[PDB]
Amino acid sequence: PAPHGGILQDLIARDALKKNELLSEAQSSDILVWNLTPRQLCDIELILNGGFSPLTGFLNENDYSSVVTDSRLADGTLWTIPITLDVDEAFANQIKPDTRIALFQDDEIPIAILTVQDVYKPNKTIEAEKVFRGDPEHPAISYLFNVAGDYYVGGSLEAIQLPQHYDYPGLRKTPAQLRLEFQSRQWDRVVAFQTRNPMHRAHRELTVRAAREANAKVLIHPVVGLTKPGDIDHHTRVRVYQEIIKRYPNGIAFLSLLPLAMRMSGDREAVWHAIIRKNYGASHFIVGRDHAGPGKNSKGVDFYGPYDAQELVESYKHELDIEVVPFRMVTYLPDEDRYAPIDQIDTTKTRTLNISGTELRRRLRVGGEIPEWFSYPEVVKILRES
Ligand SMILES: [Co+2]
Repeated sequence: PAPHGGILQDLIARDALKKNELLSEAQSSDILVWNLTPRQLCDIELILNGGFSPLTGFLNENDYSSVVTDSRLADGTLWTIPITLDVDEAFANQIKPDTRIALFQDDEIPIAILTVQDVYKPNKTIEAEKVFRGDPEHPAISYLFNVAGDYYVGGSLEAIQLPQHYDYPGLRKTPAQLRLEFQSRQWDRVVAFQTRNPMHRAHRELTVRAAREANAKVLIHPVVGLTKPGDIDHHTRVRVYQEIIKRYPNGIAFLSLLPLAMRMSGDREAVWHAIIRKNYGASHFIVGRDHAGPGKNSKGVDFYGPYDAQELVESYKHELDIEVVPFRMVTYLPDEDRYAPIDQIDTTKTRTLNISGTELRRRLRVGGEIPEWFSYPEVVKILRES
């Protein structure tokens, strides 16, 4: 399908012919330099590779304000999560419109040149309330107030190179690369699966079922960048994904890593995910229960309703030109030796076998056996005493 906004803003491709010139400038002694923070590095990779199309830079206050209150850029284009370059007060004081800033990675690798449009002090309370629902315990709000700089710098970017990664080379396909991969296989219908956790037999079954019902193929698109605090190590997860994809039906699935910095912003994040996956070439997107949700706060109160994400994305589906596929968990039916959607099993006389996240975690820590009906032996081994 077409990128969000119609154009894949692959700035690496756009500025390829001026890389030497931009690199030279970024290394000059007179240019202002900003060392990107971990979250900014994830965000900038997705802006530069077109993952955040139509974005071509960090949001100026005009667009930021519209995103915060109306979930749209100033021109009306759907966009739910503000992507801004947050800096400290002193740095903001040295900036003025038209100032060109060299953005670096690890204070040594030139990533891009930002042409400043504005520098402003956002009202973070409004951002926390409108974008993240206001609970002080929400991961995005804690980040917003404690870690994020208090000043935002809006501006357009010119690309030099994508952030450098030293893990799993070639596994982070860009939107252009994935789109070509799909086209090369004549995959016009692709259902994307978001995850920041390991995958078991049930996930293999639900994604395969989703693909078959939609007459499409499967894109396992796990996040490897910034996920939820306490998640399984990224190396363990990647090994799990590489192994489990081998268990999929002949030529129905493809695996690629997404270097996204999740905000754990529930429904708004689910819409953002749909946009991102559309930019990466997907036609369908699975939306889970409490999709991208932080769970419950200290008082046992859910940050988001379980179906808020599904409902919000469904409401924007026509505008996004993407199809929403509700996450349909499957379970194992021993009396029929088959897998079926938990929904399919009405409150009647039907037995099922399951292993809770709690039981799984505890068995893995004591070397307890895990049944094959729950997960493939090769996958379990990877999670074993990890
Ligand atoms: Co690593």
